Amino acid sequence: ASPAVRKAISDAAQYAKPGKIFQYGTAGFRMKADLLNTVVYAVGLLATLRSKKLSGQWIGVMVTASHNPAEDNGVKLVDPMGEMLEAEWEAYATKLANAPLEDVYDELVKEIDVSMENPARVVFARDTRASGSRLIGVLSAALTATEAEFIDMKFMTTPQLHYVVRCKNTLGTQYEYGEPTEQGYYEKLAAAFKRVMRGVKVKGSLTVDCANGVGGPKLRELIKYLPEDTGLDIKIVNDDVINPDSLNFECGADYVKTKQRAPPSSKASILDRCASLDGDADRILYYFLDEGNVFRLLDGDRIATLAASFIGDLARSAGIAQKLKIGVVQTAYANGSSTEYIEKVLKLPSVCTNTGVKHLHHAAMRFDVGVYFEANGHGTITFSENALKTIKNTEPQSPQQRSLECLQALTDLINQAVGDAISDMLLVEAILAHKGWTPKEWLATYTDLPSRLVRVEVAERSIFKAYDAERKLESPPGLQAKIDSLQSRYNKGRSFARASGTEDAVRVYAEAASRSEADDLATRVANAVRDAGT
Ligand SMILES: CC(=O)N[C@@H]1[C@@H](O)[C@H](O)[C@@H](COP(=O)(O)O)O[C@@H]1O
Ligand SMILES: [Mg+2]
Repeated sequence: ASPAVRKAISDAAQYAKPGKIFQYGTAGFRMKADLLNTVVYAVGLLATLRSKKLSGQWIGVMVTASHNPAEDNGVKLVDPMGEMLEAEWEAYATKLANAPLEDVYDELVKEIDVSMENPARVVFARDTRASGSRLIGVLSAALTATEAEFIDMKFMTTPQLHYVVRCKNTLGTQYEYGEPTEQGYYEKLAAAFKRVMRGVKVKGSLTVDCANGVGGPKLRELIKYLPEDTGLDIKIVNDDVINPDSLNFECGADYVKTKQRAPPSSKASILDRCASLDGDADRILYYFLDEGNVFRLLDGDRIATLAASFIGDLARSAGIAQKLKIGVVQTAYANGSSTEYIEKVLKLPSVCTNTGVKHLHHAAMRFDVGVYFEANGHGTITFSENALKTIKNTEPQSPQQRSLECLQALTDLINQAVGDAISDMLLVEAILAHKGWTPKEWLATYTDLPSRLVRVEVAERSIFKAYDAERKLESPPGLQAKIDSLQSRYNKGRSFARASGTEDAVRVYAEAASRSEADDLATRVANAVRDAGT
């Protein structure tokens, strides 16, 4: 590598230790913010290595703990196309975080064949967290020691940062993603939303809970750029970004999804169309209060079916339904009714994949148009190289033209790099405008099987080894046989159990034709899992 550089890395590394042991995973490095200096430093070094390995391409760093409380923070790497860090590279981060101050960077330059000829290039941003300023200061020191070029994008949503990274590495290519600034992002979405909305009108207000996080001021700033006669009026609530303690506190998409209620502080009336973003605004879900005051959730799987229905219809009327392979990508947690709706009502393939955004993104990129959402409200619609060409180059034999126009627009509206709450929100709004649907008519599209999720503490969960999109247990022996036996005893009975990646428990999900059936099925399986976890 270099000797004078290797002395600057060792010297600047001055920070803690702090003796806990780390692992970069699904969520990158994510912990209490006080444990994090040596780790963010290491990611500075790892961003440098990654940039150089990929011929001095821009690598992103996002500083965020997402839905976690204020005391928490995290750090994530973004690869050139705006994808999360390639899986094989997570271990490199791990080695660098644990490995003691004083150098070891050098050992990886040899191991990963990395060219010194290019300077590393790295963009970063952060959410509203209290530790962000100091953590960025750390990141800067690591990128000064390795003589990397870097740009501080300051405060951004997670999807904005991914946007920038994609833009920077696609400028001058055939598939230019846009202007690599915050301004660029808003401009792209506003112009796409004007096109997608041509001749159609939003009805009623949308009350968006912004989790008191970065998504609130960024949404408000996007609203300045949006066009005029769309009918869209957004009411922003929970934007107390000023107070670090307010982040994700009894509001946000994660609260609303996991607790199955509107935020306590919500002032929405009966029939007000509502949504919640998470803290870093890459998760959204809709909800409304019944004509009879019952809370009604329209989660990621519900956005997935809404999107697929709309995209299905457009591809048809655009005359390209046959040329392009369209699909919905789901996990096992997707309500069986959602799957049934996709396959029997929309006549589209559903692919079930492992839990984890990587796996859903990967499966979606196998369709020309791949809709993938998790229930928690993370997801997007993937457009393939092939999809983009045939939308841009099919000649309309009918005024079809309108539909192609609408579809081209959608490719610009829908964030391709990462699932994006603000993007998804405008998507939903555009769909319900085009379809002329209320929240009530969206909900009425099919009925969810009553379902139950349970968290089952065992010691230890590593004996729970699954396959077939995590819908079957190979280990421990006999448990799947019991689970299969149990589910049969109930009408439309479906249940599966898997180790959590993020928590120390196995999760049981169950659904059946009725509330008491689902509940009892879930409990029997939970009991069976506890016995098997002894
Ligand atoms: C960025 C990413 O890949 N996130 C995944 C998410 O896709 C998955 O739904 C969740 C499942 O959690 P679990 O293993 O505890 O059920 O874990 C992670 O947060
Ligand atoms: Mg998030």
